[PDB]
Amino acid sequence: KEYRLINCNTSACTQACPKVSFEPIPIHYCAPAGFAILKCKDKKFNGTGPCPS
Amino acid sequence: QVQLVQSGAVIKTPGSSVKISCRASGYNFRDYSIHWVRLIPDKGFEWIGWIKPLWGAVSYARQLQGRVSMTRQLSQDPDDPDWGVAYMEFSGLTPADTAEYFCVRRGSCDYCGDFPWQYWGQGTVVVV
Amino acid sequence: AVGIGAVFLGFLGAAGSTMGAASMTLTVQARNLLSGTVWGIKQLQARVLAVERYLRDQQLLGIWGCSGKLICCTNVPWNSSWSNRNLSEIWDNMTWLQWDKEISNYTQIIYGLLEESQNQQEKNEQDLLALD
Amino acid sequence: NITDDMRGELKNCSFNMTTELRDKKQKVYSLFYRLDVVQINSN
Amino acid sequence: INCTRPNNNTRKSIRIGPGQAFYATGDIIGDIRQAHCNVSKATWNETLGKVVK
Amino acid sequence: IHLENVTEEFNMWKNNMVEQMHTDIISLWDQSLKPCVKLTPLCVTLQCTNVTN
Ligand SMILES: *[C@@H]1O[C@H](CO)[C@@H](O[C@@H]2O[C@H](CO)[C@@H](O[C@@H]3O[C@H](CO[C@H]4O[C@H](CO)[C@@H](O)[C@H](O[C@H]5O[C@H](CO)[C@@H](O)[C@H](O)[C@@H]5O)[C@@H]4O)[C@@H](O)[C@H](O[C@H]4O[C@H](CO)[C@@H](O)[C@H](O)[C@@H]4O[C@H]4O[C@H](CO)[C@@H](O)[C@H](O)[C@@H]4O[C@H]4O[C@H](CO)[C@@H](O)[C@H](O)[C@@H]4O)[C@@H]3O)[C@H](O)[C@H]2NC(C)=O)[C@H](O)[C@H]1NC(C)=O
Ligand SMILES: *[C@@H]1O[C@H](CO)[C@@H](O[C@@H]2O[C@H](CO)[C@@H](O[C@@H]3O[C@H](CO[C@H]4O[C@H](CO)[C@@H](O)[C@H](O)[C@@H]4O)[C@@H](O)[C@H](O[C@H]4O[C@H](CO)[C@@H](O)[C@H](O)[C@@H]4O)[C@@H]3O)[C@H](O)[C@H]2NC(C)=O)[C@H](O)[C@H]1NC(C)=O
Ligand SMILES: *[C@@H]1O[C@H](CO)[C@@H](O[C@@H]2O[C@H](CO)[C@@H](O[C@@H]3O[C@H](CO)[C@@H](O)[C@H](O[C@H]4O[C@H](CO)[C@@H](O)[C@H](O)[C@@H]4O)[C@@H]3O)[C@H](O)[C@H]2NC(C)=O)[C@H](O)[C@H]1NC(C)=O
Ligand SMILES: *[C@@H]1O[C@H](CO)[C@@H](O[C@@H]2O[C@H](CO)[C@@H](O[C@@H]3O[C@H](CO[C@H]4O[C@H](CO)[C@@H](O)[C@H](O)[C@@H]4O)[C@@H](O)[C@H](O)[C@@H]3O)[C@H](O)[C@H]2NC(C)=O)[C@H](O)[C@H]1NC(C)=O
Ligand SMILES: *[C@@H]1O[C@H](CO)[C@@H](O[C@@H]2O[C@H](CO)[C@@H](O[C@@H]3O[C@H](CO)[C@@H](O)[C@H](O)[C@@H]3O)[C@H](O)[C@H]2NC(C)=O)[C@H](O)[C@H]1NC(C)=O
Ligand SMILES: *[C@@H]1O[C@H](CO)[C@@H](O[C@@H]2O[C@H](CO)[C@@H](O)[C@H](O)[C@H]2NC(C)=O)[C@H](O)[C@H]1NC(C)=O
Ligand SMILES: *[C@@H]1O[C@H](CO)[C@@H](O[C@@H]2O[C@H](CO)[C@@H](O)[C@H](O)[C@H]2NC(C)=O)[C@H](O)[C@H]1NC(C)=O
Ligand SMILES: *[C@@H]1O[C@H](CO)[C@@H](O)[C@H](O)[C@H]1NC(C)=O
Repeated sequence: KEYRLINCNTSACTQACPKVSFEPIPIHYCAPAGFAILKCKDKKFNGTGPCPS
Repeated sequence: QVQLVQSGAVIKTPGSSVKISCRASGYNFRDYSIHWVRLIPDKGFEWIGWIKPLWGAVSYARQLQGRVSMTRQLSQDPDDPDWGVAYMEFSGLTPADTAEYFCVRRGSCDYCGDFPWQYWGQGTVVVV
Repeated sequence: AVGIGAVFLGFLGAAGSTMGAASMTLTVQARNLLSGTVWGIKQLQARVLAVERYLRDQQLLGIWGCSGKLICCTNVPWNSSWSNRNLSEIWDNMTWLQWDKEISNYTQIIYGLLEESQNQQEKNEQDLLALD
Repeated sequence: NITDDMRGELKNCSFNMTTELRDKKQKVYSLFYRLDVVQINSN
Repeated sequence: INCTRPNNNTRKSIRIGPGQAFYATGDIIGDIRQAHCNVSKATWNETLGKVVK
Repeated sequence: IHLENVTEEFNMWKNNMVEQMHTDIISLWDQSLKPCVKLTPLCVTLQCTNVTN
């Protein structure tokens, strides 16, 4: 009863480096110069159509 | 965190040679110097030497030359570059050398000198 | 505790205000329009897009009468077929967002008229300083 | 059909080649032109 | 100019490693022939007459 | 900073910046694997058996 790994027939695989982690760190997306980011401050808002605030 | 872990307290004989290790963890070990200092009752502190773990360049106290020796061991892997070990072989043991030994590291601030020893080992008591 | 006028003086703080009241603060929108291993190329092309668009806008001012006045009197009459609204109703009723949709259809006529006016003004000033 | 005077433009070359598995290998053949192969020096 | 290769090749995927494919030549199906190109005699002699002129 | 008397219609479904974030996190996920170890030498015959249990 001899086996092999599954991905051998399609792709050589890459170990993750144990030094780097996978935990989420929060990104803040920022607009460059000459643009702006608007935010809907409304409460009842299905994401389509007018946002009054 | 910055951790300094020494070895246990040891009992030696006169004329012997003690080896004391100092494992350091939690920073890039190749950057900061490691100093060694001693504490004798009724004598206060006394400085022993420093070692720069990048190459191992050492400097000893003048009145301890010929007796002391300092080496280091670096971490050679791309996974744990943080830890390292310092050593101190203190030789020519006399009954006066019964003391508690500390391995220390300076701070990381900009106005920190070398001698403002921030982080301290727990100490190793040597009784001759 | 911050006050309504403080956030009025922020960036885009008068977009719902009347355009007569929004005219008091134009330098804020004009100021946050210039300054603010592979990713350096993306941020670098964003920065040069910003400065190149600012230069296009300053050139379109510069080919007209005003280089850095930020409020520019000029000498082409408003063809009243463009908007057919009264004066005090537009300076006290609408915002700028509401006005742009009213004049989006009648634009690039106005810019060509401004360039023609500036070319005529430069040749008339050339003749005036020529006979002097 | 082979004639001594004539030279074929193709050769039928068999060789060992590695596989997905580093322990195992396979005998496999291909066709090559005369201009891609040279002789290293019976067999 | 009309250039052609009258051979009917069959390629053959040979795996070298994980995700590695070497495309060899399998069997020849049909006649083993020699590739060539064709130009017309009249137009070529005409254009040589032009370039001499 | 708040912005009054304004009615901007939003749309989360034809929204951009979720397209480019889905591009960016994939590309950066790939960029955190280039210094790491390839498991090319490990595609090999395995002689497996049941764990002691
Ligand atoms: C792809 O990869 C494949 C994997 O490697 C590869 O296949 C291998 O290719 C090599 C070389 O081509 C093969 O070696 C040859 O094997 C012949 C087959 O004999 C085997 O099978 C017999 C059963 O039928 C066994 O009995 C035999 O074992 C006996 O012989 C051994 C010989 O050393 C001995 O040690 C054992 O104890 C046992 O007694 C063996 O297992 C084998 O016959 C051949 O030897 C001669 O025979 C041929 C005629 O049949 C000759 O044409 C050939 O050239 C050899 O001549 C040798 O001897 C002459 C007289 O002394 C010399 O003048 C020659 O120079 C030559 O001497 C060379 O070889 C000696 C070893 O034989 C060596 O000691 C010398 O120093 C000198 O180097 C030869 O051993 C191998 O078996 C193949 N393996 C498999 C699994 O097929 C393949 O070639 C690759 N390519 C392709 C396209 O597939
Ligand atoms: C997955 O499968 C692998 C299969 O190889 C397992 O690896 C072997 O596991 C067995 C059992 O777990 C190991 O056998 C034990 O080895 C110990 C250390 O070996 C030294 O001593 C022996 C002498 O017995 C020397 O021959 C050897 O060279 C070493 O110097 C021994 O101490 C053990 O002996 C004890 O148990 C036996 C049971 O019969 C008693 O008779 C003895 O008195 C003693 O109490 C035992 O022999 C073997 O060493 C492992 N091989 C390797 C290469 O590691 C994995 O353990 C398994 N893993 C899991 C999770 O299931
Ligand atoms: C959305 O919100 C904006 C922000 O508040 C709001 O604009 C405001 O509208 C009111 C009128 O509806 C404005 O009040 C007038 O503004 C004009 C501008 O020149 C003034 O001249 C007026 O002064 C007269 O009235 C005074 C007493 O009321 C008299 O003492 C004086 O002598 C004048 O006769 C008057 O102040 C107000 O200024 C604006 N504010 C801004 C920042 O534009 C808008 O109406 C709202 N729209 C909707 C649809 O909700
Ligand atoms: C790389 O190698 C991998 C390991 O072999 C391949 O993964 C497996 O490939 C098989 C196809 O050979 C997939 O399907 C299996 O097929 C056998 C036999 O197929 C018959 O039975 C099924 C049952 O539905 C039927 O649909 C077929 O038409 C045949 O009649 C079955 O016994 C299995 O149960 C299974 O259906 C495997 O699913 C697949 N593994 C996984 C985890 O998906 C892989 O395909 C290879 N890739 C390349 C690119 O070569
Ligand atoms: C101000 O508004 C009036 C609206 O009455 C504009 O007058 C009209 O202008 C258009 C072009 O802008 C004229 O159309 C022209 O028709 C001739 C017919 O041959 C054609 O050859 C031209 O190419 C062009 O399409 C239109 O005739 C004219 N109306 C009248 C009654 O003459 C006026 O141009 C506007 N002013 C400015 C500065 O835009
Ligand atoms: C098989 O091919 C070999 C060479 O690939 C042939 O050997 C020589 O081929 C050249 C031209 O390809 C001829 O000019 C030589 O006369 C050939 N040598 C001999 C001794 O005749 C070989 O003839 C081909 N056929 C066979 C049956 O081996
Ligand atoms: C190159 O090939 C083309 C085919 O694509 C030939 O063009 C045709 O030739 C036949 C003669 O057998 C004429 O009946 C067709 O009318 C041609 N078609 C076109 C679109 O021209 C062409 O003659 C060949 N050239 C040479 C020099 O042989
Ligand atoms: C602007 O002109 C177009 C025709 O070119 C017309 O369809 C559109 O309704 C006009 N816009 C307004 C606000 O009148």
